Amino acid sequence: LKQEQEKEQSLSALQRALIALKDARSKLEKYETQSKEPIAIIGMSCRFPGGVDSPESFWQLLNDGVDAISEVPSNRWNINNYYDPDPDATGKISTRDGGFLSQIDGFDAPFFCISPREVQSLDPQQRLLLEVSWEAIERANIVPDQLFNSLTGVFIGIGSSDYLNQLATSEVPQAYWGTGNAPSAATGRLSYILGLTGPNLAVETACSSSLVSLHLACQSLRQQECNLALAGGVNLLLSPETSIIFSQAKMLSPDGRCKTFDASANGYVRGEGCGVIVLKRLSDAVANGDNVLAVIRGTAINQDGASGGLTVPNGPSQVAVIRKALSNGGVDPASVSYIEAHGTGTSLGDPIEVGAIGTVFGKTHSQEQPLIVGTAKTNIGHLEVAAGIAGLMKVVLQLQHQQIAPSLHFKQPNPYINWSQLPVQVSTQLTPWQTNGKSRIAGVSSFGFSGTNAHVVIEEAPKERAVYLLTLSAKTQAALDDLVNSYQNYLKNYPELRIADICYTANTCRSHFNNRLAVVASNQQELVEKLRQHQQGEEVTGIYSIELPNNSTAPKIALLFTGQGSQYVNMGRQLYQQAPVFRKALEQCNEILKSLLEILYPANLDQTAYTQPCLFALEYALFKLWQSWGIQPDVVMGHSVGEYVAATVAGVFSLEEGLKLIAARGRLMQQLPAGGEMVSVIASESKVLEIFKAMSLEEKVAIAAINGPESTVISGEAEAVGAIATHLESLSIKTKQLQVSHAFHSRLMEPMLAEFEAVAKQVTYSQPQISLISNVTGQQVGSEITSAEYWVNHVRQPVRFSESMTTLHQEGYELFLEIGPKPILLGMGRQCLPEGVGVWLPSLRPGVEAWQQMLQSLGQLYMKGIKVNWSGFDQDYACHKVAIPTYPFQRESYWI
Amino acid sequence: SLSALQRALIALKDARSKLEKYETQSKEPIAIIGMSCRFPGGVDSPESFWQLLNDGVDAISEVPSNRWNINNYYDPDPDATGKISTRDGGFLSQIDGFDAPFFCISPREVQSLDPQQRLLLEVSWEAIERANIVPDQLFNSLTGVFIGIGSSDYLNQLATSEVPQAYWGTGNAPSAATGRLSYILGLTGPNLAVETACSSSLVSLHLACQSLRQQECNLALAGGVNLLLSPETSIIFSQAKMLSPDGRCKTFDASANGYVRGEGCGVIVLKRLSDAVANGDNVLAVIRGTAINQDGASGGLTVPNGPSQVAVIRKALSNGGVDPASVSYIEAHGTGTSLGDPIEVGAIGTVFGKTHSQEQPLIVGTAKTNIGHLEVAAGIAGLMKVVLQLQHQQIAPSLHFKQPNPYINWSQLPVQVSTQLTPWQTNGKSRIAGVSSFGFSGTNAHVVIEEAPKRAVYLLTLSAKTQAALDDLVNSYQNYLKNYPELRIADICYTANTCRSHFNNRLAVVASNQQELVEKLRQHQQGEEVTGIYSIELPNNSTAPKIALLFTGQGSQYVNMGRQLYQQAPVFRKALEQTAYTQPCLFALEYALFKLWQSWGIQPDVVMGHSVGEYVAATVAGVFSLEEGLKLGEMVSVIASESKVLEIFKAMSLEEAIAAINGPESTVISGEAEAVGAIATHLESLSIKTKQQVSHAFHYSQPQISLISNVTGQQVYWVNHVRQPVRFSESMTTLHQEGYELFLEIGPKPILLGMGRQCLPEGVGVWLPSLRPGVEAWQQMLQSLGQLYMKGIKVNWSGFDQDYACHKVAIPTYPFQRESYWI
Ligand SMILES: [Ca+2]
Ligand SMILES: [Ca+2]
Repeated sequence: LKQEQEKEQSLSALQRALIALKDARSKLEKYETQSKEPIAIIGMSCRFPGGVDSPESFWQLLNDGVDAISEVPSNRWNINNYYDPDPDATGKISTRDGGFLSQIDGFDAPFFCISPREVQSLDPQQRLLLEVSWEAIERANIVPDQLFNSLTGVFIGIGSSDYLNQLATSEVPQAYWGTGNAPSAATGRLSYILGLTGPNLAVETACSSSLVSLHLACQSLRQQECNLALAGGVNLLLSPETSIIFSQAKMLSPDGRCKTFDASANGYVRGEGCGVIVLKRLSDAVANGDNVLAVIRGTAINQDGASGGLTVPNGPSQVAVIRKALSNGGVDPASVSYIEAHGTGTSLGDPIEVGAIGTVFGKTHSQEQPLIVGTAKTNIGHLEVAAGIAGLMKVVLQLQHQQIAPSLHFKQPNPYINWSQLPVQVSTQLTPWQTNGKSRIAGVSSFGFSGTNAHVVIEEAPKERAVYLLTLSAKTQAALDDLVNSYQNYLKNYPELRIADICYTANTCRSHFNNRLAVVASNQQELVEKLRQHQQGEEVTGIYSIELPNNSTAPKIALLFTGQGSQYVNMGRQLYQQAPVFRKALEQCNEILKSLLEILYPANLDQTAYTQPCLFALEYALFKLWQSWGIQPDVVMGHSVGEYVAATVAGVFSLEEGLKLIAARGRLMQQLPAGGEMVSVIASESKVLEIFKAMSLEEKVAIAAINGPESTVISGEAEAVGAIATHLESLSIKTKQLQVSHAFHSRLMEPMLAEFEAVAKQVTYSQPQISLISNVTGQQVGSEITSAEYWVNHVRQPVRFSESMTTLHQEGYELFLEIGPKPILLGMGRQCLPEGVGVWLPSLRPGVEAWQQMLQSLGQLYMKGIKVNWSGFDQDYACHKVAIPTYPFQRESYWI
Repeated sequence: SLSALQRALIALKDARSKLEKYETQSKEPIAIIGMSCRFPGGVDSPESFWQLLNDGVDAISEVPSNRWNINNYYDPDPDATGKISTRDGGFLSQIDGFDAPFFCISPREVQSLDPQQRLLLEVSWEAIERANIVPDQLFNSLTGVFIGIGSSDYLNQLATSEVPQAYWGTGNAPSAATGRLSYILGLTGPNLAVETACSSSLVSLHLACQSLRQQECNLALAGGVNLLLSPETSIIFSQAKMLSPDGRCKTFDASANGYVRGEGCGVIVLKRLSDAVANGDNVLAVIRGTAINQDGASGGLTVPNGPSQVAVIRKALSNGGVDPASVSYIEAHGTGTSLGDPIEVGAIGTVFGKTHSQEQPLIVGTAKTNIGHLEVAAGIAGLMKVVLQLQHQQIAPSLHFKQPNPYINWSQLPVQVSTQLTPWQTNGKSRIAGVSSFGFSGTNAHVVIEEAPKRAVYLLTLSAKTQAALDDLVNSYQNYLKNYPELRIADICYTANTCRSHFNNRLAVVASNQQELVEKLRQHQQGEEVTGIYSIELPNNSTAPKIALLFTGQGSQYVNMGRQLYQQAPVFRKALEQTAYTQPCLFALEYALFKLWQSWGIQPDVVMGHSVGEYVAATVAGVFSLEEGLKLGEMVSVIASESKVLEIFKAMSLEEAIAAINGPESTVISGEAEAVGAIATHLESLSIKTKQQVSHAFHYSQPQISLISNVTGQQVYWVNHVRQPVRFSESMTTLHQEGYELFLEIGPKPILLGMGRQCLPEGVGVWLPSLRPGVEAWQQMLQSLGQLYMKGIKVNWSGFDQDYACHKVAIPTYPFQRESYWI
């Protein structure tokens, strides 16, 4: 009674309390989960010594154990004016050698919109950050337009270079000197060019700079200050001054080599380079199906303090920083298999580092199961500000390839290191990175000269249509030519990648620039051939190219819907057997109506009863496909049977309403009597009208269509039609009798006109959304279309197609897409408009495979600037984002 | 026996608490516990800066003749190539001055040491001093260093003059600058140098606040520096049409036509609130929230952006969980640019339009109108200004606002420029403000700052690294003691002994009141030697000396034995709470005196004592418990040798005796009144001095503290000790032999010191009592402590004031002994 109530209340009380407890718990779990969340590395790019211009090239170098160290290039400074190995020499450099980039003056100024004036005072550090970041983003398969105006963070390890001090020597200070040389402007320019609004900073902690930026980026992402982050470092060797300071401070090896862990370690070698990585919180990278290269688990940064010299390393400081980083990501020391050491190859540094590693991993590691150590420094030198980014990248590649690369110069193990009491092993050979199921974890160390130490822990990453359309584009013809070349080498080197996947990635994950190319292909070999054909200039079907003018807009597009005489057996069968947007429309029709499908596509006809509603559906199905790919008509029109589908598209009817009407007239005109003929006459509408008058046949013969200025279709009684044709032939006027059933748009259509006006009366008429050109008028349809009168008058009146075309031409239309099984209206269309005017595109065409016609037309719309829904175009297929070529920068020399 | 609902509501209460606690620490206010600066207008302290701001002083001046020749770079023509638009700027009074020895920088190292590094060291040192951080708590600690700093021209002018040196690196690299702060201050937490242009100082703050909230560090140094070393930058900025030809930031005025370059340095000390309160630190203000962002691609690279500024202010408010309505003041980025000023006010209006009214408006101003655009250090000046505004509960005027800018829709923007020094009137509610800084290249920052929550005998210790600095330090205390008579000497002493580094040149002053201290310091500056004033220059790297504790025996006792210490000193009371009475009584008093000396950081290197004194030296050594230790015929004094008296005992055949050997001509004879009286009469007949009052004839664990035996007279049973003589003279010679020079006597009378001086060479050693009958118990103890401090003994000054209500007060900062270094 009321006992039910006190018990109902008690259940509802608990119910609420459990709901509140669940939600409170969830709220706190989210906070904890977020705080220790791995940060997915989703893209990387670099410029390192030894001609390294990508992670693939860095890995080959690392894999093959190549010494990238060379003599100071004559073009940087004359090493002959500074080299002196004598430790007592004043104002001299200890070494002849360094780790240098292949070029530093080269930059694609127009790509980034930097005027040639501005580039003269632009720090080569900024030039490299722009190229590298762009590529890091491309490689992460993000589109900079969809990245534009976003909450993305920029965290760069960057110090001032000597560029400005080389300008101050020759010229008078200019306004660009500031933006061109400030490290704050360097990072600022990335946010400016890529349109990034998140946190932005330039850090400088010497050798740990690159790793401090990572820590800060990971802080930002966990704290939800951004959703994407660029993290990197730069370091350039522009003047010998810094090399004199480092030689005088006794930091540099007279051998010009980092002989890390070797008995002969006697300082480091100065290298230069640039590395940028793209970061997301792991959950966001899993949600977006990004390829995770590796994950950053934990980071720590600390200081040596008063414990020892300002420029001398400190073992307890290094121990605290590794331990804090392991603590920050919840990694146990036992989980770690590899360390990419700071390993600068100094006499006192090597023992302090290995000793600090021995302190951290001593209880977790054994001499039989040791920790592996090594450094990129033995290949490319010490990149100082950019060391750490190079270290991280090496570790990431090692994780990708499941191999540990060899560390160079390790001949005599250092006697000052107690090898027998430290479970440490120097990687001397390229070896499989073995594990026992256990996920591969590594550490990267960077110990700054002024005592600012940093450490990072990185774990291994977790765990139909047979005709294709490829789009390529660059900001310049030269750049597109270089891009096409990239693809030819790319396709020859990676034949294991699916053309479906390559195409999908290029269309969806790459920028659509003004110098474009569209290629239709069914297999990799065909694609390869067509790219070669285009390069040689061999004008071949399925390959379209154009340079759109700068700041150009998508043109207006006219949709022309086909008429009665267009049908054939199995028309667009392939799209039914292969295209879901088309099928969800063609089957939806079939439900309204033997079956539409058995008539259209039999197991194994031209009669108006079938003929009329079929085309409507087929055209609605084709229109459903085109809008799915992002095509939206600016005006519509159709030859009688096609004005039905043109009207449903603009709103006038529902698929059901419109398809009921077309099935009605089809069934109606079929039961109508014989003796009905239609003739195609090559003569003006006036010439035919004067002959109708002359022969007194005006009440027995009608003009069915005006399709051209000298191309008209006559309709009426068999004898009368034959009489006018015979007379027209007598006048040398060409005539063609149509394989028609009944005399359409002729007086003979009067009996049915009431039984069909009955059907039209039982229909709701909604106003049109898109512009429609009337068949009855040859002008823009007004409010006239609303009343079922317009549709009854439609059967009786001649089809003014010629005027419909001139209307479109007067409105400035030059792009026409035919939605139908044959390019009929295109042929008639080309005849109405002046020669060579407009672009005419079919949907279906006999002799051309359905997908082949649809894609050749799509590529041609993409040449006009029509924004294609490329996501939409590959939605119903099993596509995966793959690695594809990055942008081919058109480099030019800027200095002085 | 709980129902499902009861259990759930219990589990729910806990879950809610766990969530509230976590959410609280994530948005925890960060306390500002000290600041220092060097700003234009001779500003060298937050106090001098507040006078500049208070009195609406304009600190702009022409470029100093010793910086660069302005006449060679100035051209009025705004079409002039390679010239400076103005001849003015906000300059520092001196930039070449630095106390290199204080910092341990050689003169060769200082020649190439970037002035930015010089200011950073001085400024950080003062910030920590003002925050009253205990030296031992700062050295070898998890403290972060977050500084806004970009490279200066210093090395460019070095390169024109010499061959590159090793020092050029560490003397000019911005990482080296922040690195050195950690090196000198002994800091092990995160360290970084940020460069985001005009927003660097605010970005460094945000980073520091994050680090503190993330528990990466427990204290942090945050700030920035900017210096105008060469004309080159001023040329670039003039060519870029950024600089006012008037040489003034006419913020919000109609004539606004650019900014004026300034220079300066600011460092602030940060702590999470819960820690600042727990440690009783003086909270100047709290940092509620911070946010850093970018313009992106919206406007031009060097042009500001309103929407970016709206996003950043809103983020800083959200981050701190602050309602826009709570904000009463904004320290505007306001650089005085033509397009910048409308954008800025527009953006303020957008964030605060629906919360502020024309009747009740938001107040805006900028320190740039007083000192110029300090650029990298711009954010630190703005913050310091707002902090000073919250402290003094007033809004300082903003200069050059004559004609309100017609491009600003003042009639719709509920924004008001501060024109006069006004009382910061809040309607009961807490005072909250925000500081904006928008970097020239788009990096924006905004910070939200809120008002801060809510025995009579003394020993002052003063110290400096040099004699000149200690006099300068004493001089500053003299001036300070006059200007603030409102300050209790107890608190002044407390702060100076606990919150200041103890250096080589030192001074100890015992005084009972403010008047006594002022006078004694005046007497010291004259050289008028008076009791209770100690002074010494301890040598460079001189360790704490060996202290030998001496405990008295029978005879020293009196009726009012340490009564002043029994009542006023609680450590003495704790330990406390005729031969049958006096023997454990002297032990009782010597235990209480020792415990009290030990609570001041005193620990002996050796222990010993006369008769009862040996038993008390034993408990101290740890040879037996206090519980175990305490639980347990005429004598004549002879003025003759131990040998000279023993030969007479054989001659008179009186053998069956010497009680104690207190010297080579001072011995004690024990025996029967007839036997001893016969010696005394014979010894007086031989012309040997003799006197006497004793009502009788006298004479577990291992030791952790070295002990000199009375029996052996050397290092080291209790039954034999009673029989055998007390070899005091032998015990003193071994102390002398083992290099002992510092002697502390624990007892009621300084008996053993007089006895000890007679056993050692002329003027050798320092002799210290505990109690002296004529002298007051506090006076004798404090004068002895002052002498232990002079010797180098690490005194536990916090234990010295542990039982008295002592509060940290604003005390003076180090007088840097400046010298000129350049090239
Ligand atoms: Ca160090
Ligand atoms: Ca901007």
